[PDB]
Amino acid sequence: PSEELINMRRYRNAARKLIHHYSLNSTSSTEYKISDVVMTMIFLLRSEKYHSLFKLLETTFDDYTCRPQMTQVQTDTLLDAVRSLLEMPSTTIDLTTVDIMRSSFARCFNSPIMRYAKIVLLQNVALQRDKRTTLEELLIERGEKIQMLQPQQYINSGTEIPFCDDAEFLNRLLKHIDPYPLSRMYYNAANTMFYTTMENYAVSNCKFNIEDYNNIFKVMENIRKHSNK
Amino acid sequence: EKYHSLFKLLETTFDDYTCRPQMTQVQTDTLLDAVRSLLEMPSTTIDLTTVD
Repeated sequence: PSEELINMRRYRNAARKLIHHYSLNSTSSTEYKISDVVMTMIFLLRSEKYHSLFKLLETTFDDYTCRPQMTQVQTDTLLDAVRSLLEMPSTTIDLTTVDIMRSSFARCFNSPIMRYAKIVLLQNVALQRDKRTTLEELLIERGEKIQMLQPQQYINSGTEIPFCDDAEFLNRLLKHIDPYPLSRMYYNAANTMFYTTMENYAVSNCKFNIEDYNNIFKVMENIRKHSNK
Repeated sequence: EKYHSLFKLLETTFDDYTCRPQMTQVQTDTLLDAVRSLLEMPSTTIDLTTVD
């Protein structure tokens, strides 16, 4: 009968939803209530566990994007409890994801802004450097060591091609495949690749992710032009 | 010796933009006191933000 008498299940599901969004960047959703952010925080604070994370998360409120200090052992227990409470299958959820989320929260309250916000703050400050370099230097630096590195395998590389011909089998496959609205289902996959395109770096990250990535899709219209001579 | 906790706290940030830890009531108060005690110019309101 205390105020804690709550849909803890609802609050859990919504906390997990929020984390799943902002951290894993999982998939399209409509995660557009400031309201239940509070429900999430209180769901945290109904334990000194997870409040342990909140100890760090509080530092958002001073809003300066200072690079967080590590106390190594406790940060390790932090990572532990993080993945645990997230109940994820230990998908290598690491310090980089952690600080990404930290910066997410260090971007949220930043808004005193209640009007609808079209603001995809793709950027992150905390890239362990004073300021962003170009990519060209890395095009030097990785290429060099790559040329230093030596092949991990041989290919026999003679004439080989595989094929199969069990037409009935293949049709059985087709039928099993039939239901899926792949049309829908794969756009999110493409978005996955997109996310990965910038997740690739927390390291002087590319600014011009935008318009050449868009040009890739313009290549479809280029294909239509090639069809139309 | 008097000022050493303060002193080392100032020293901390030889590396850029590290998060200086939070301090207890007592710590902050002795800090402000010692600040005034070295810079005994109470003509102005010695203040936290001065530290930042």
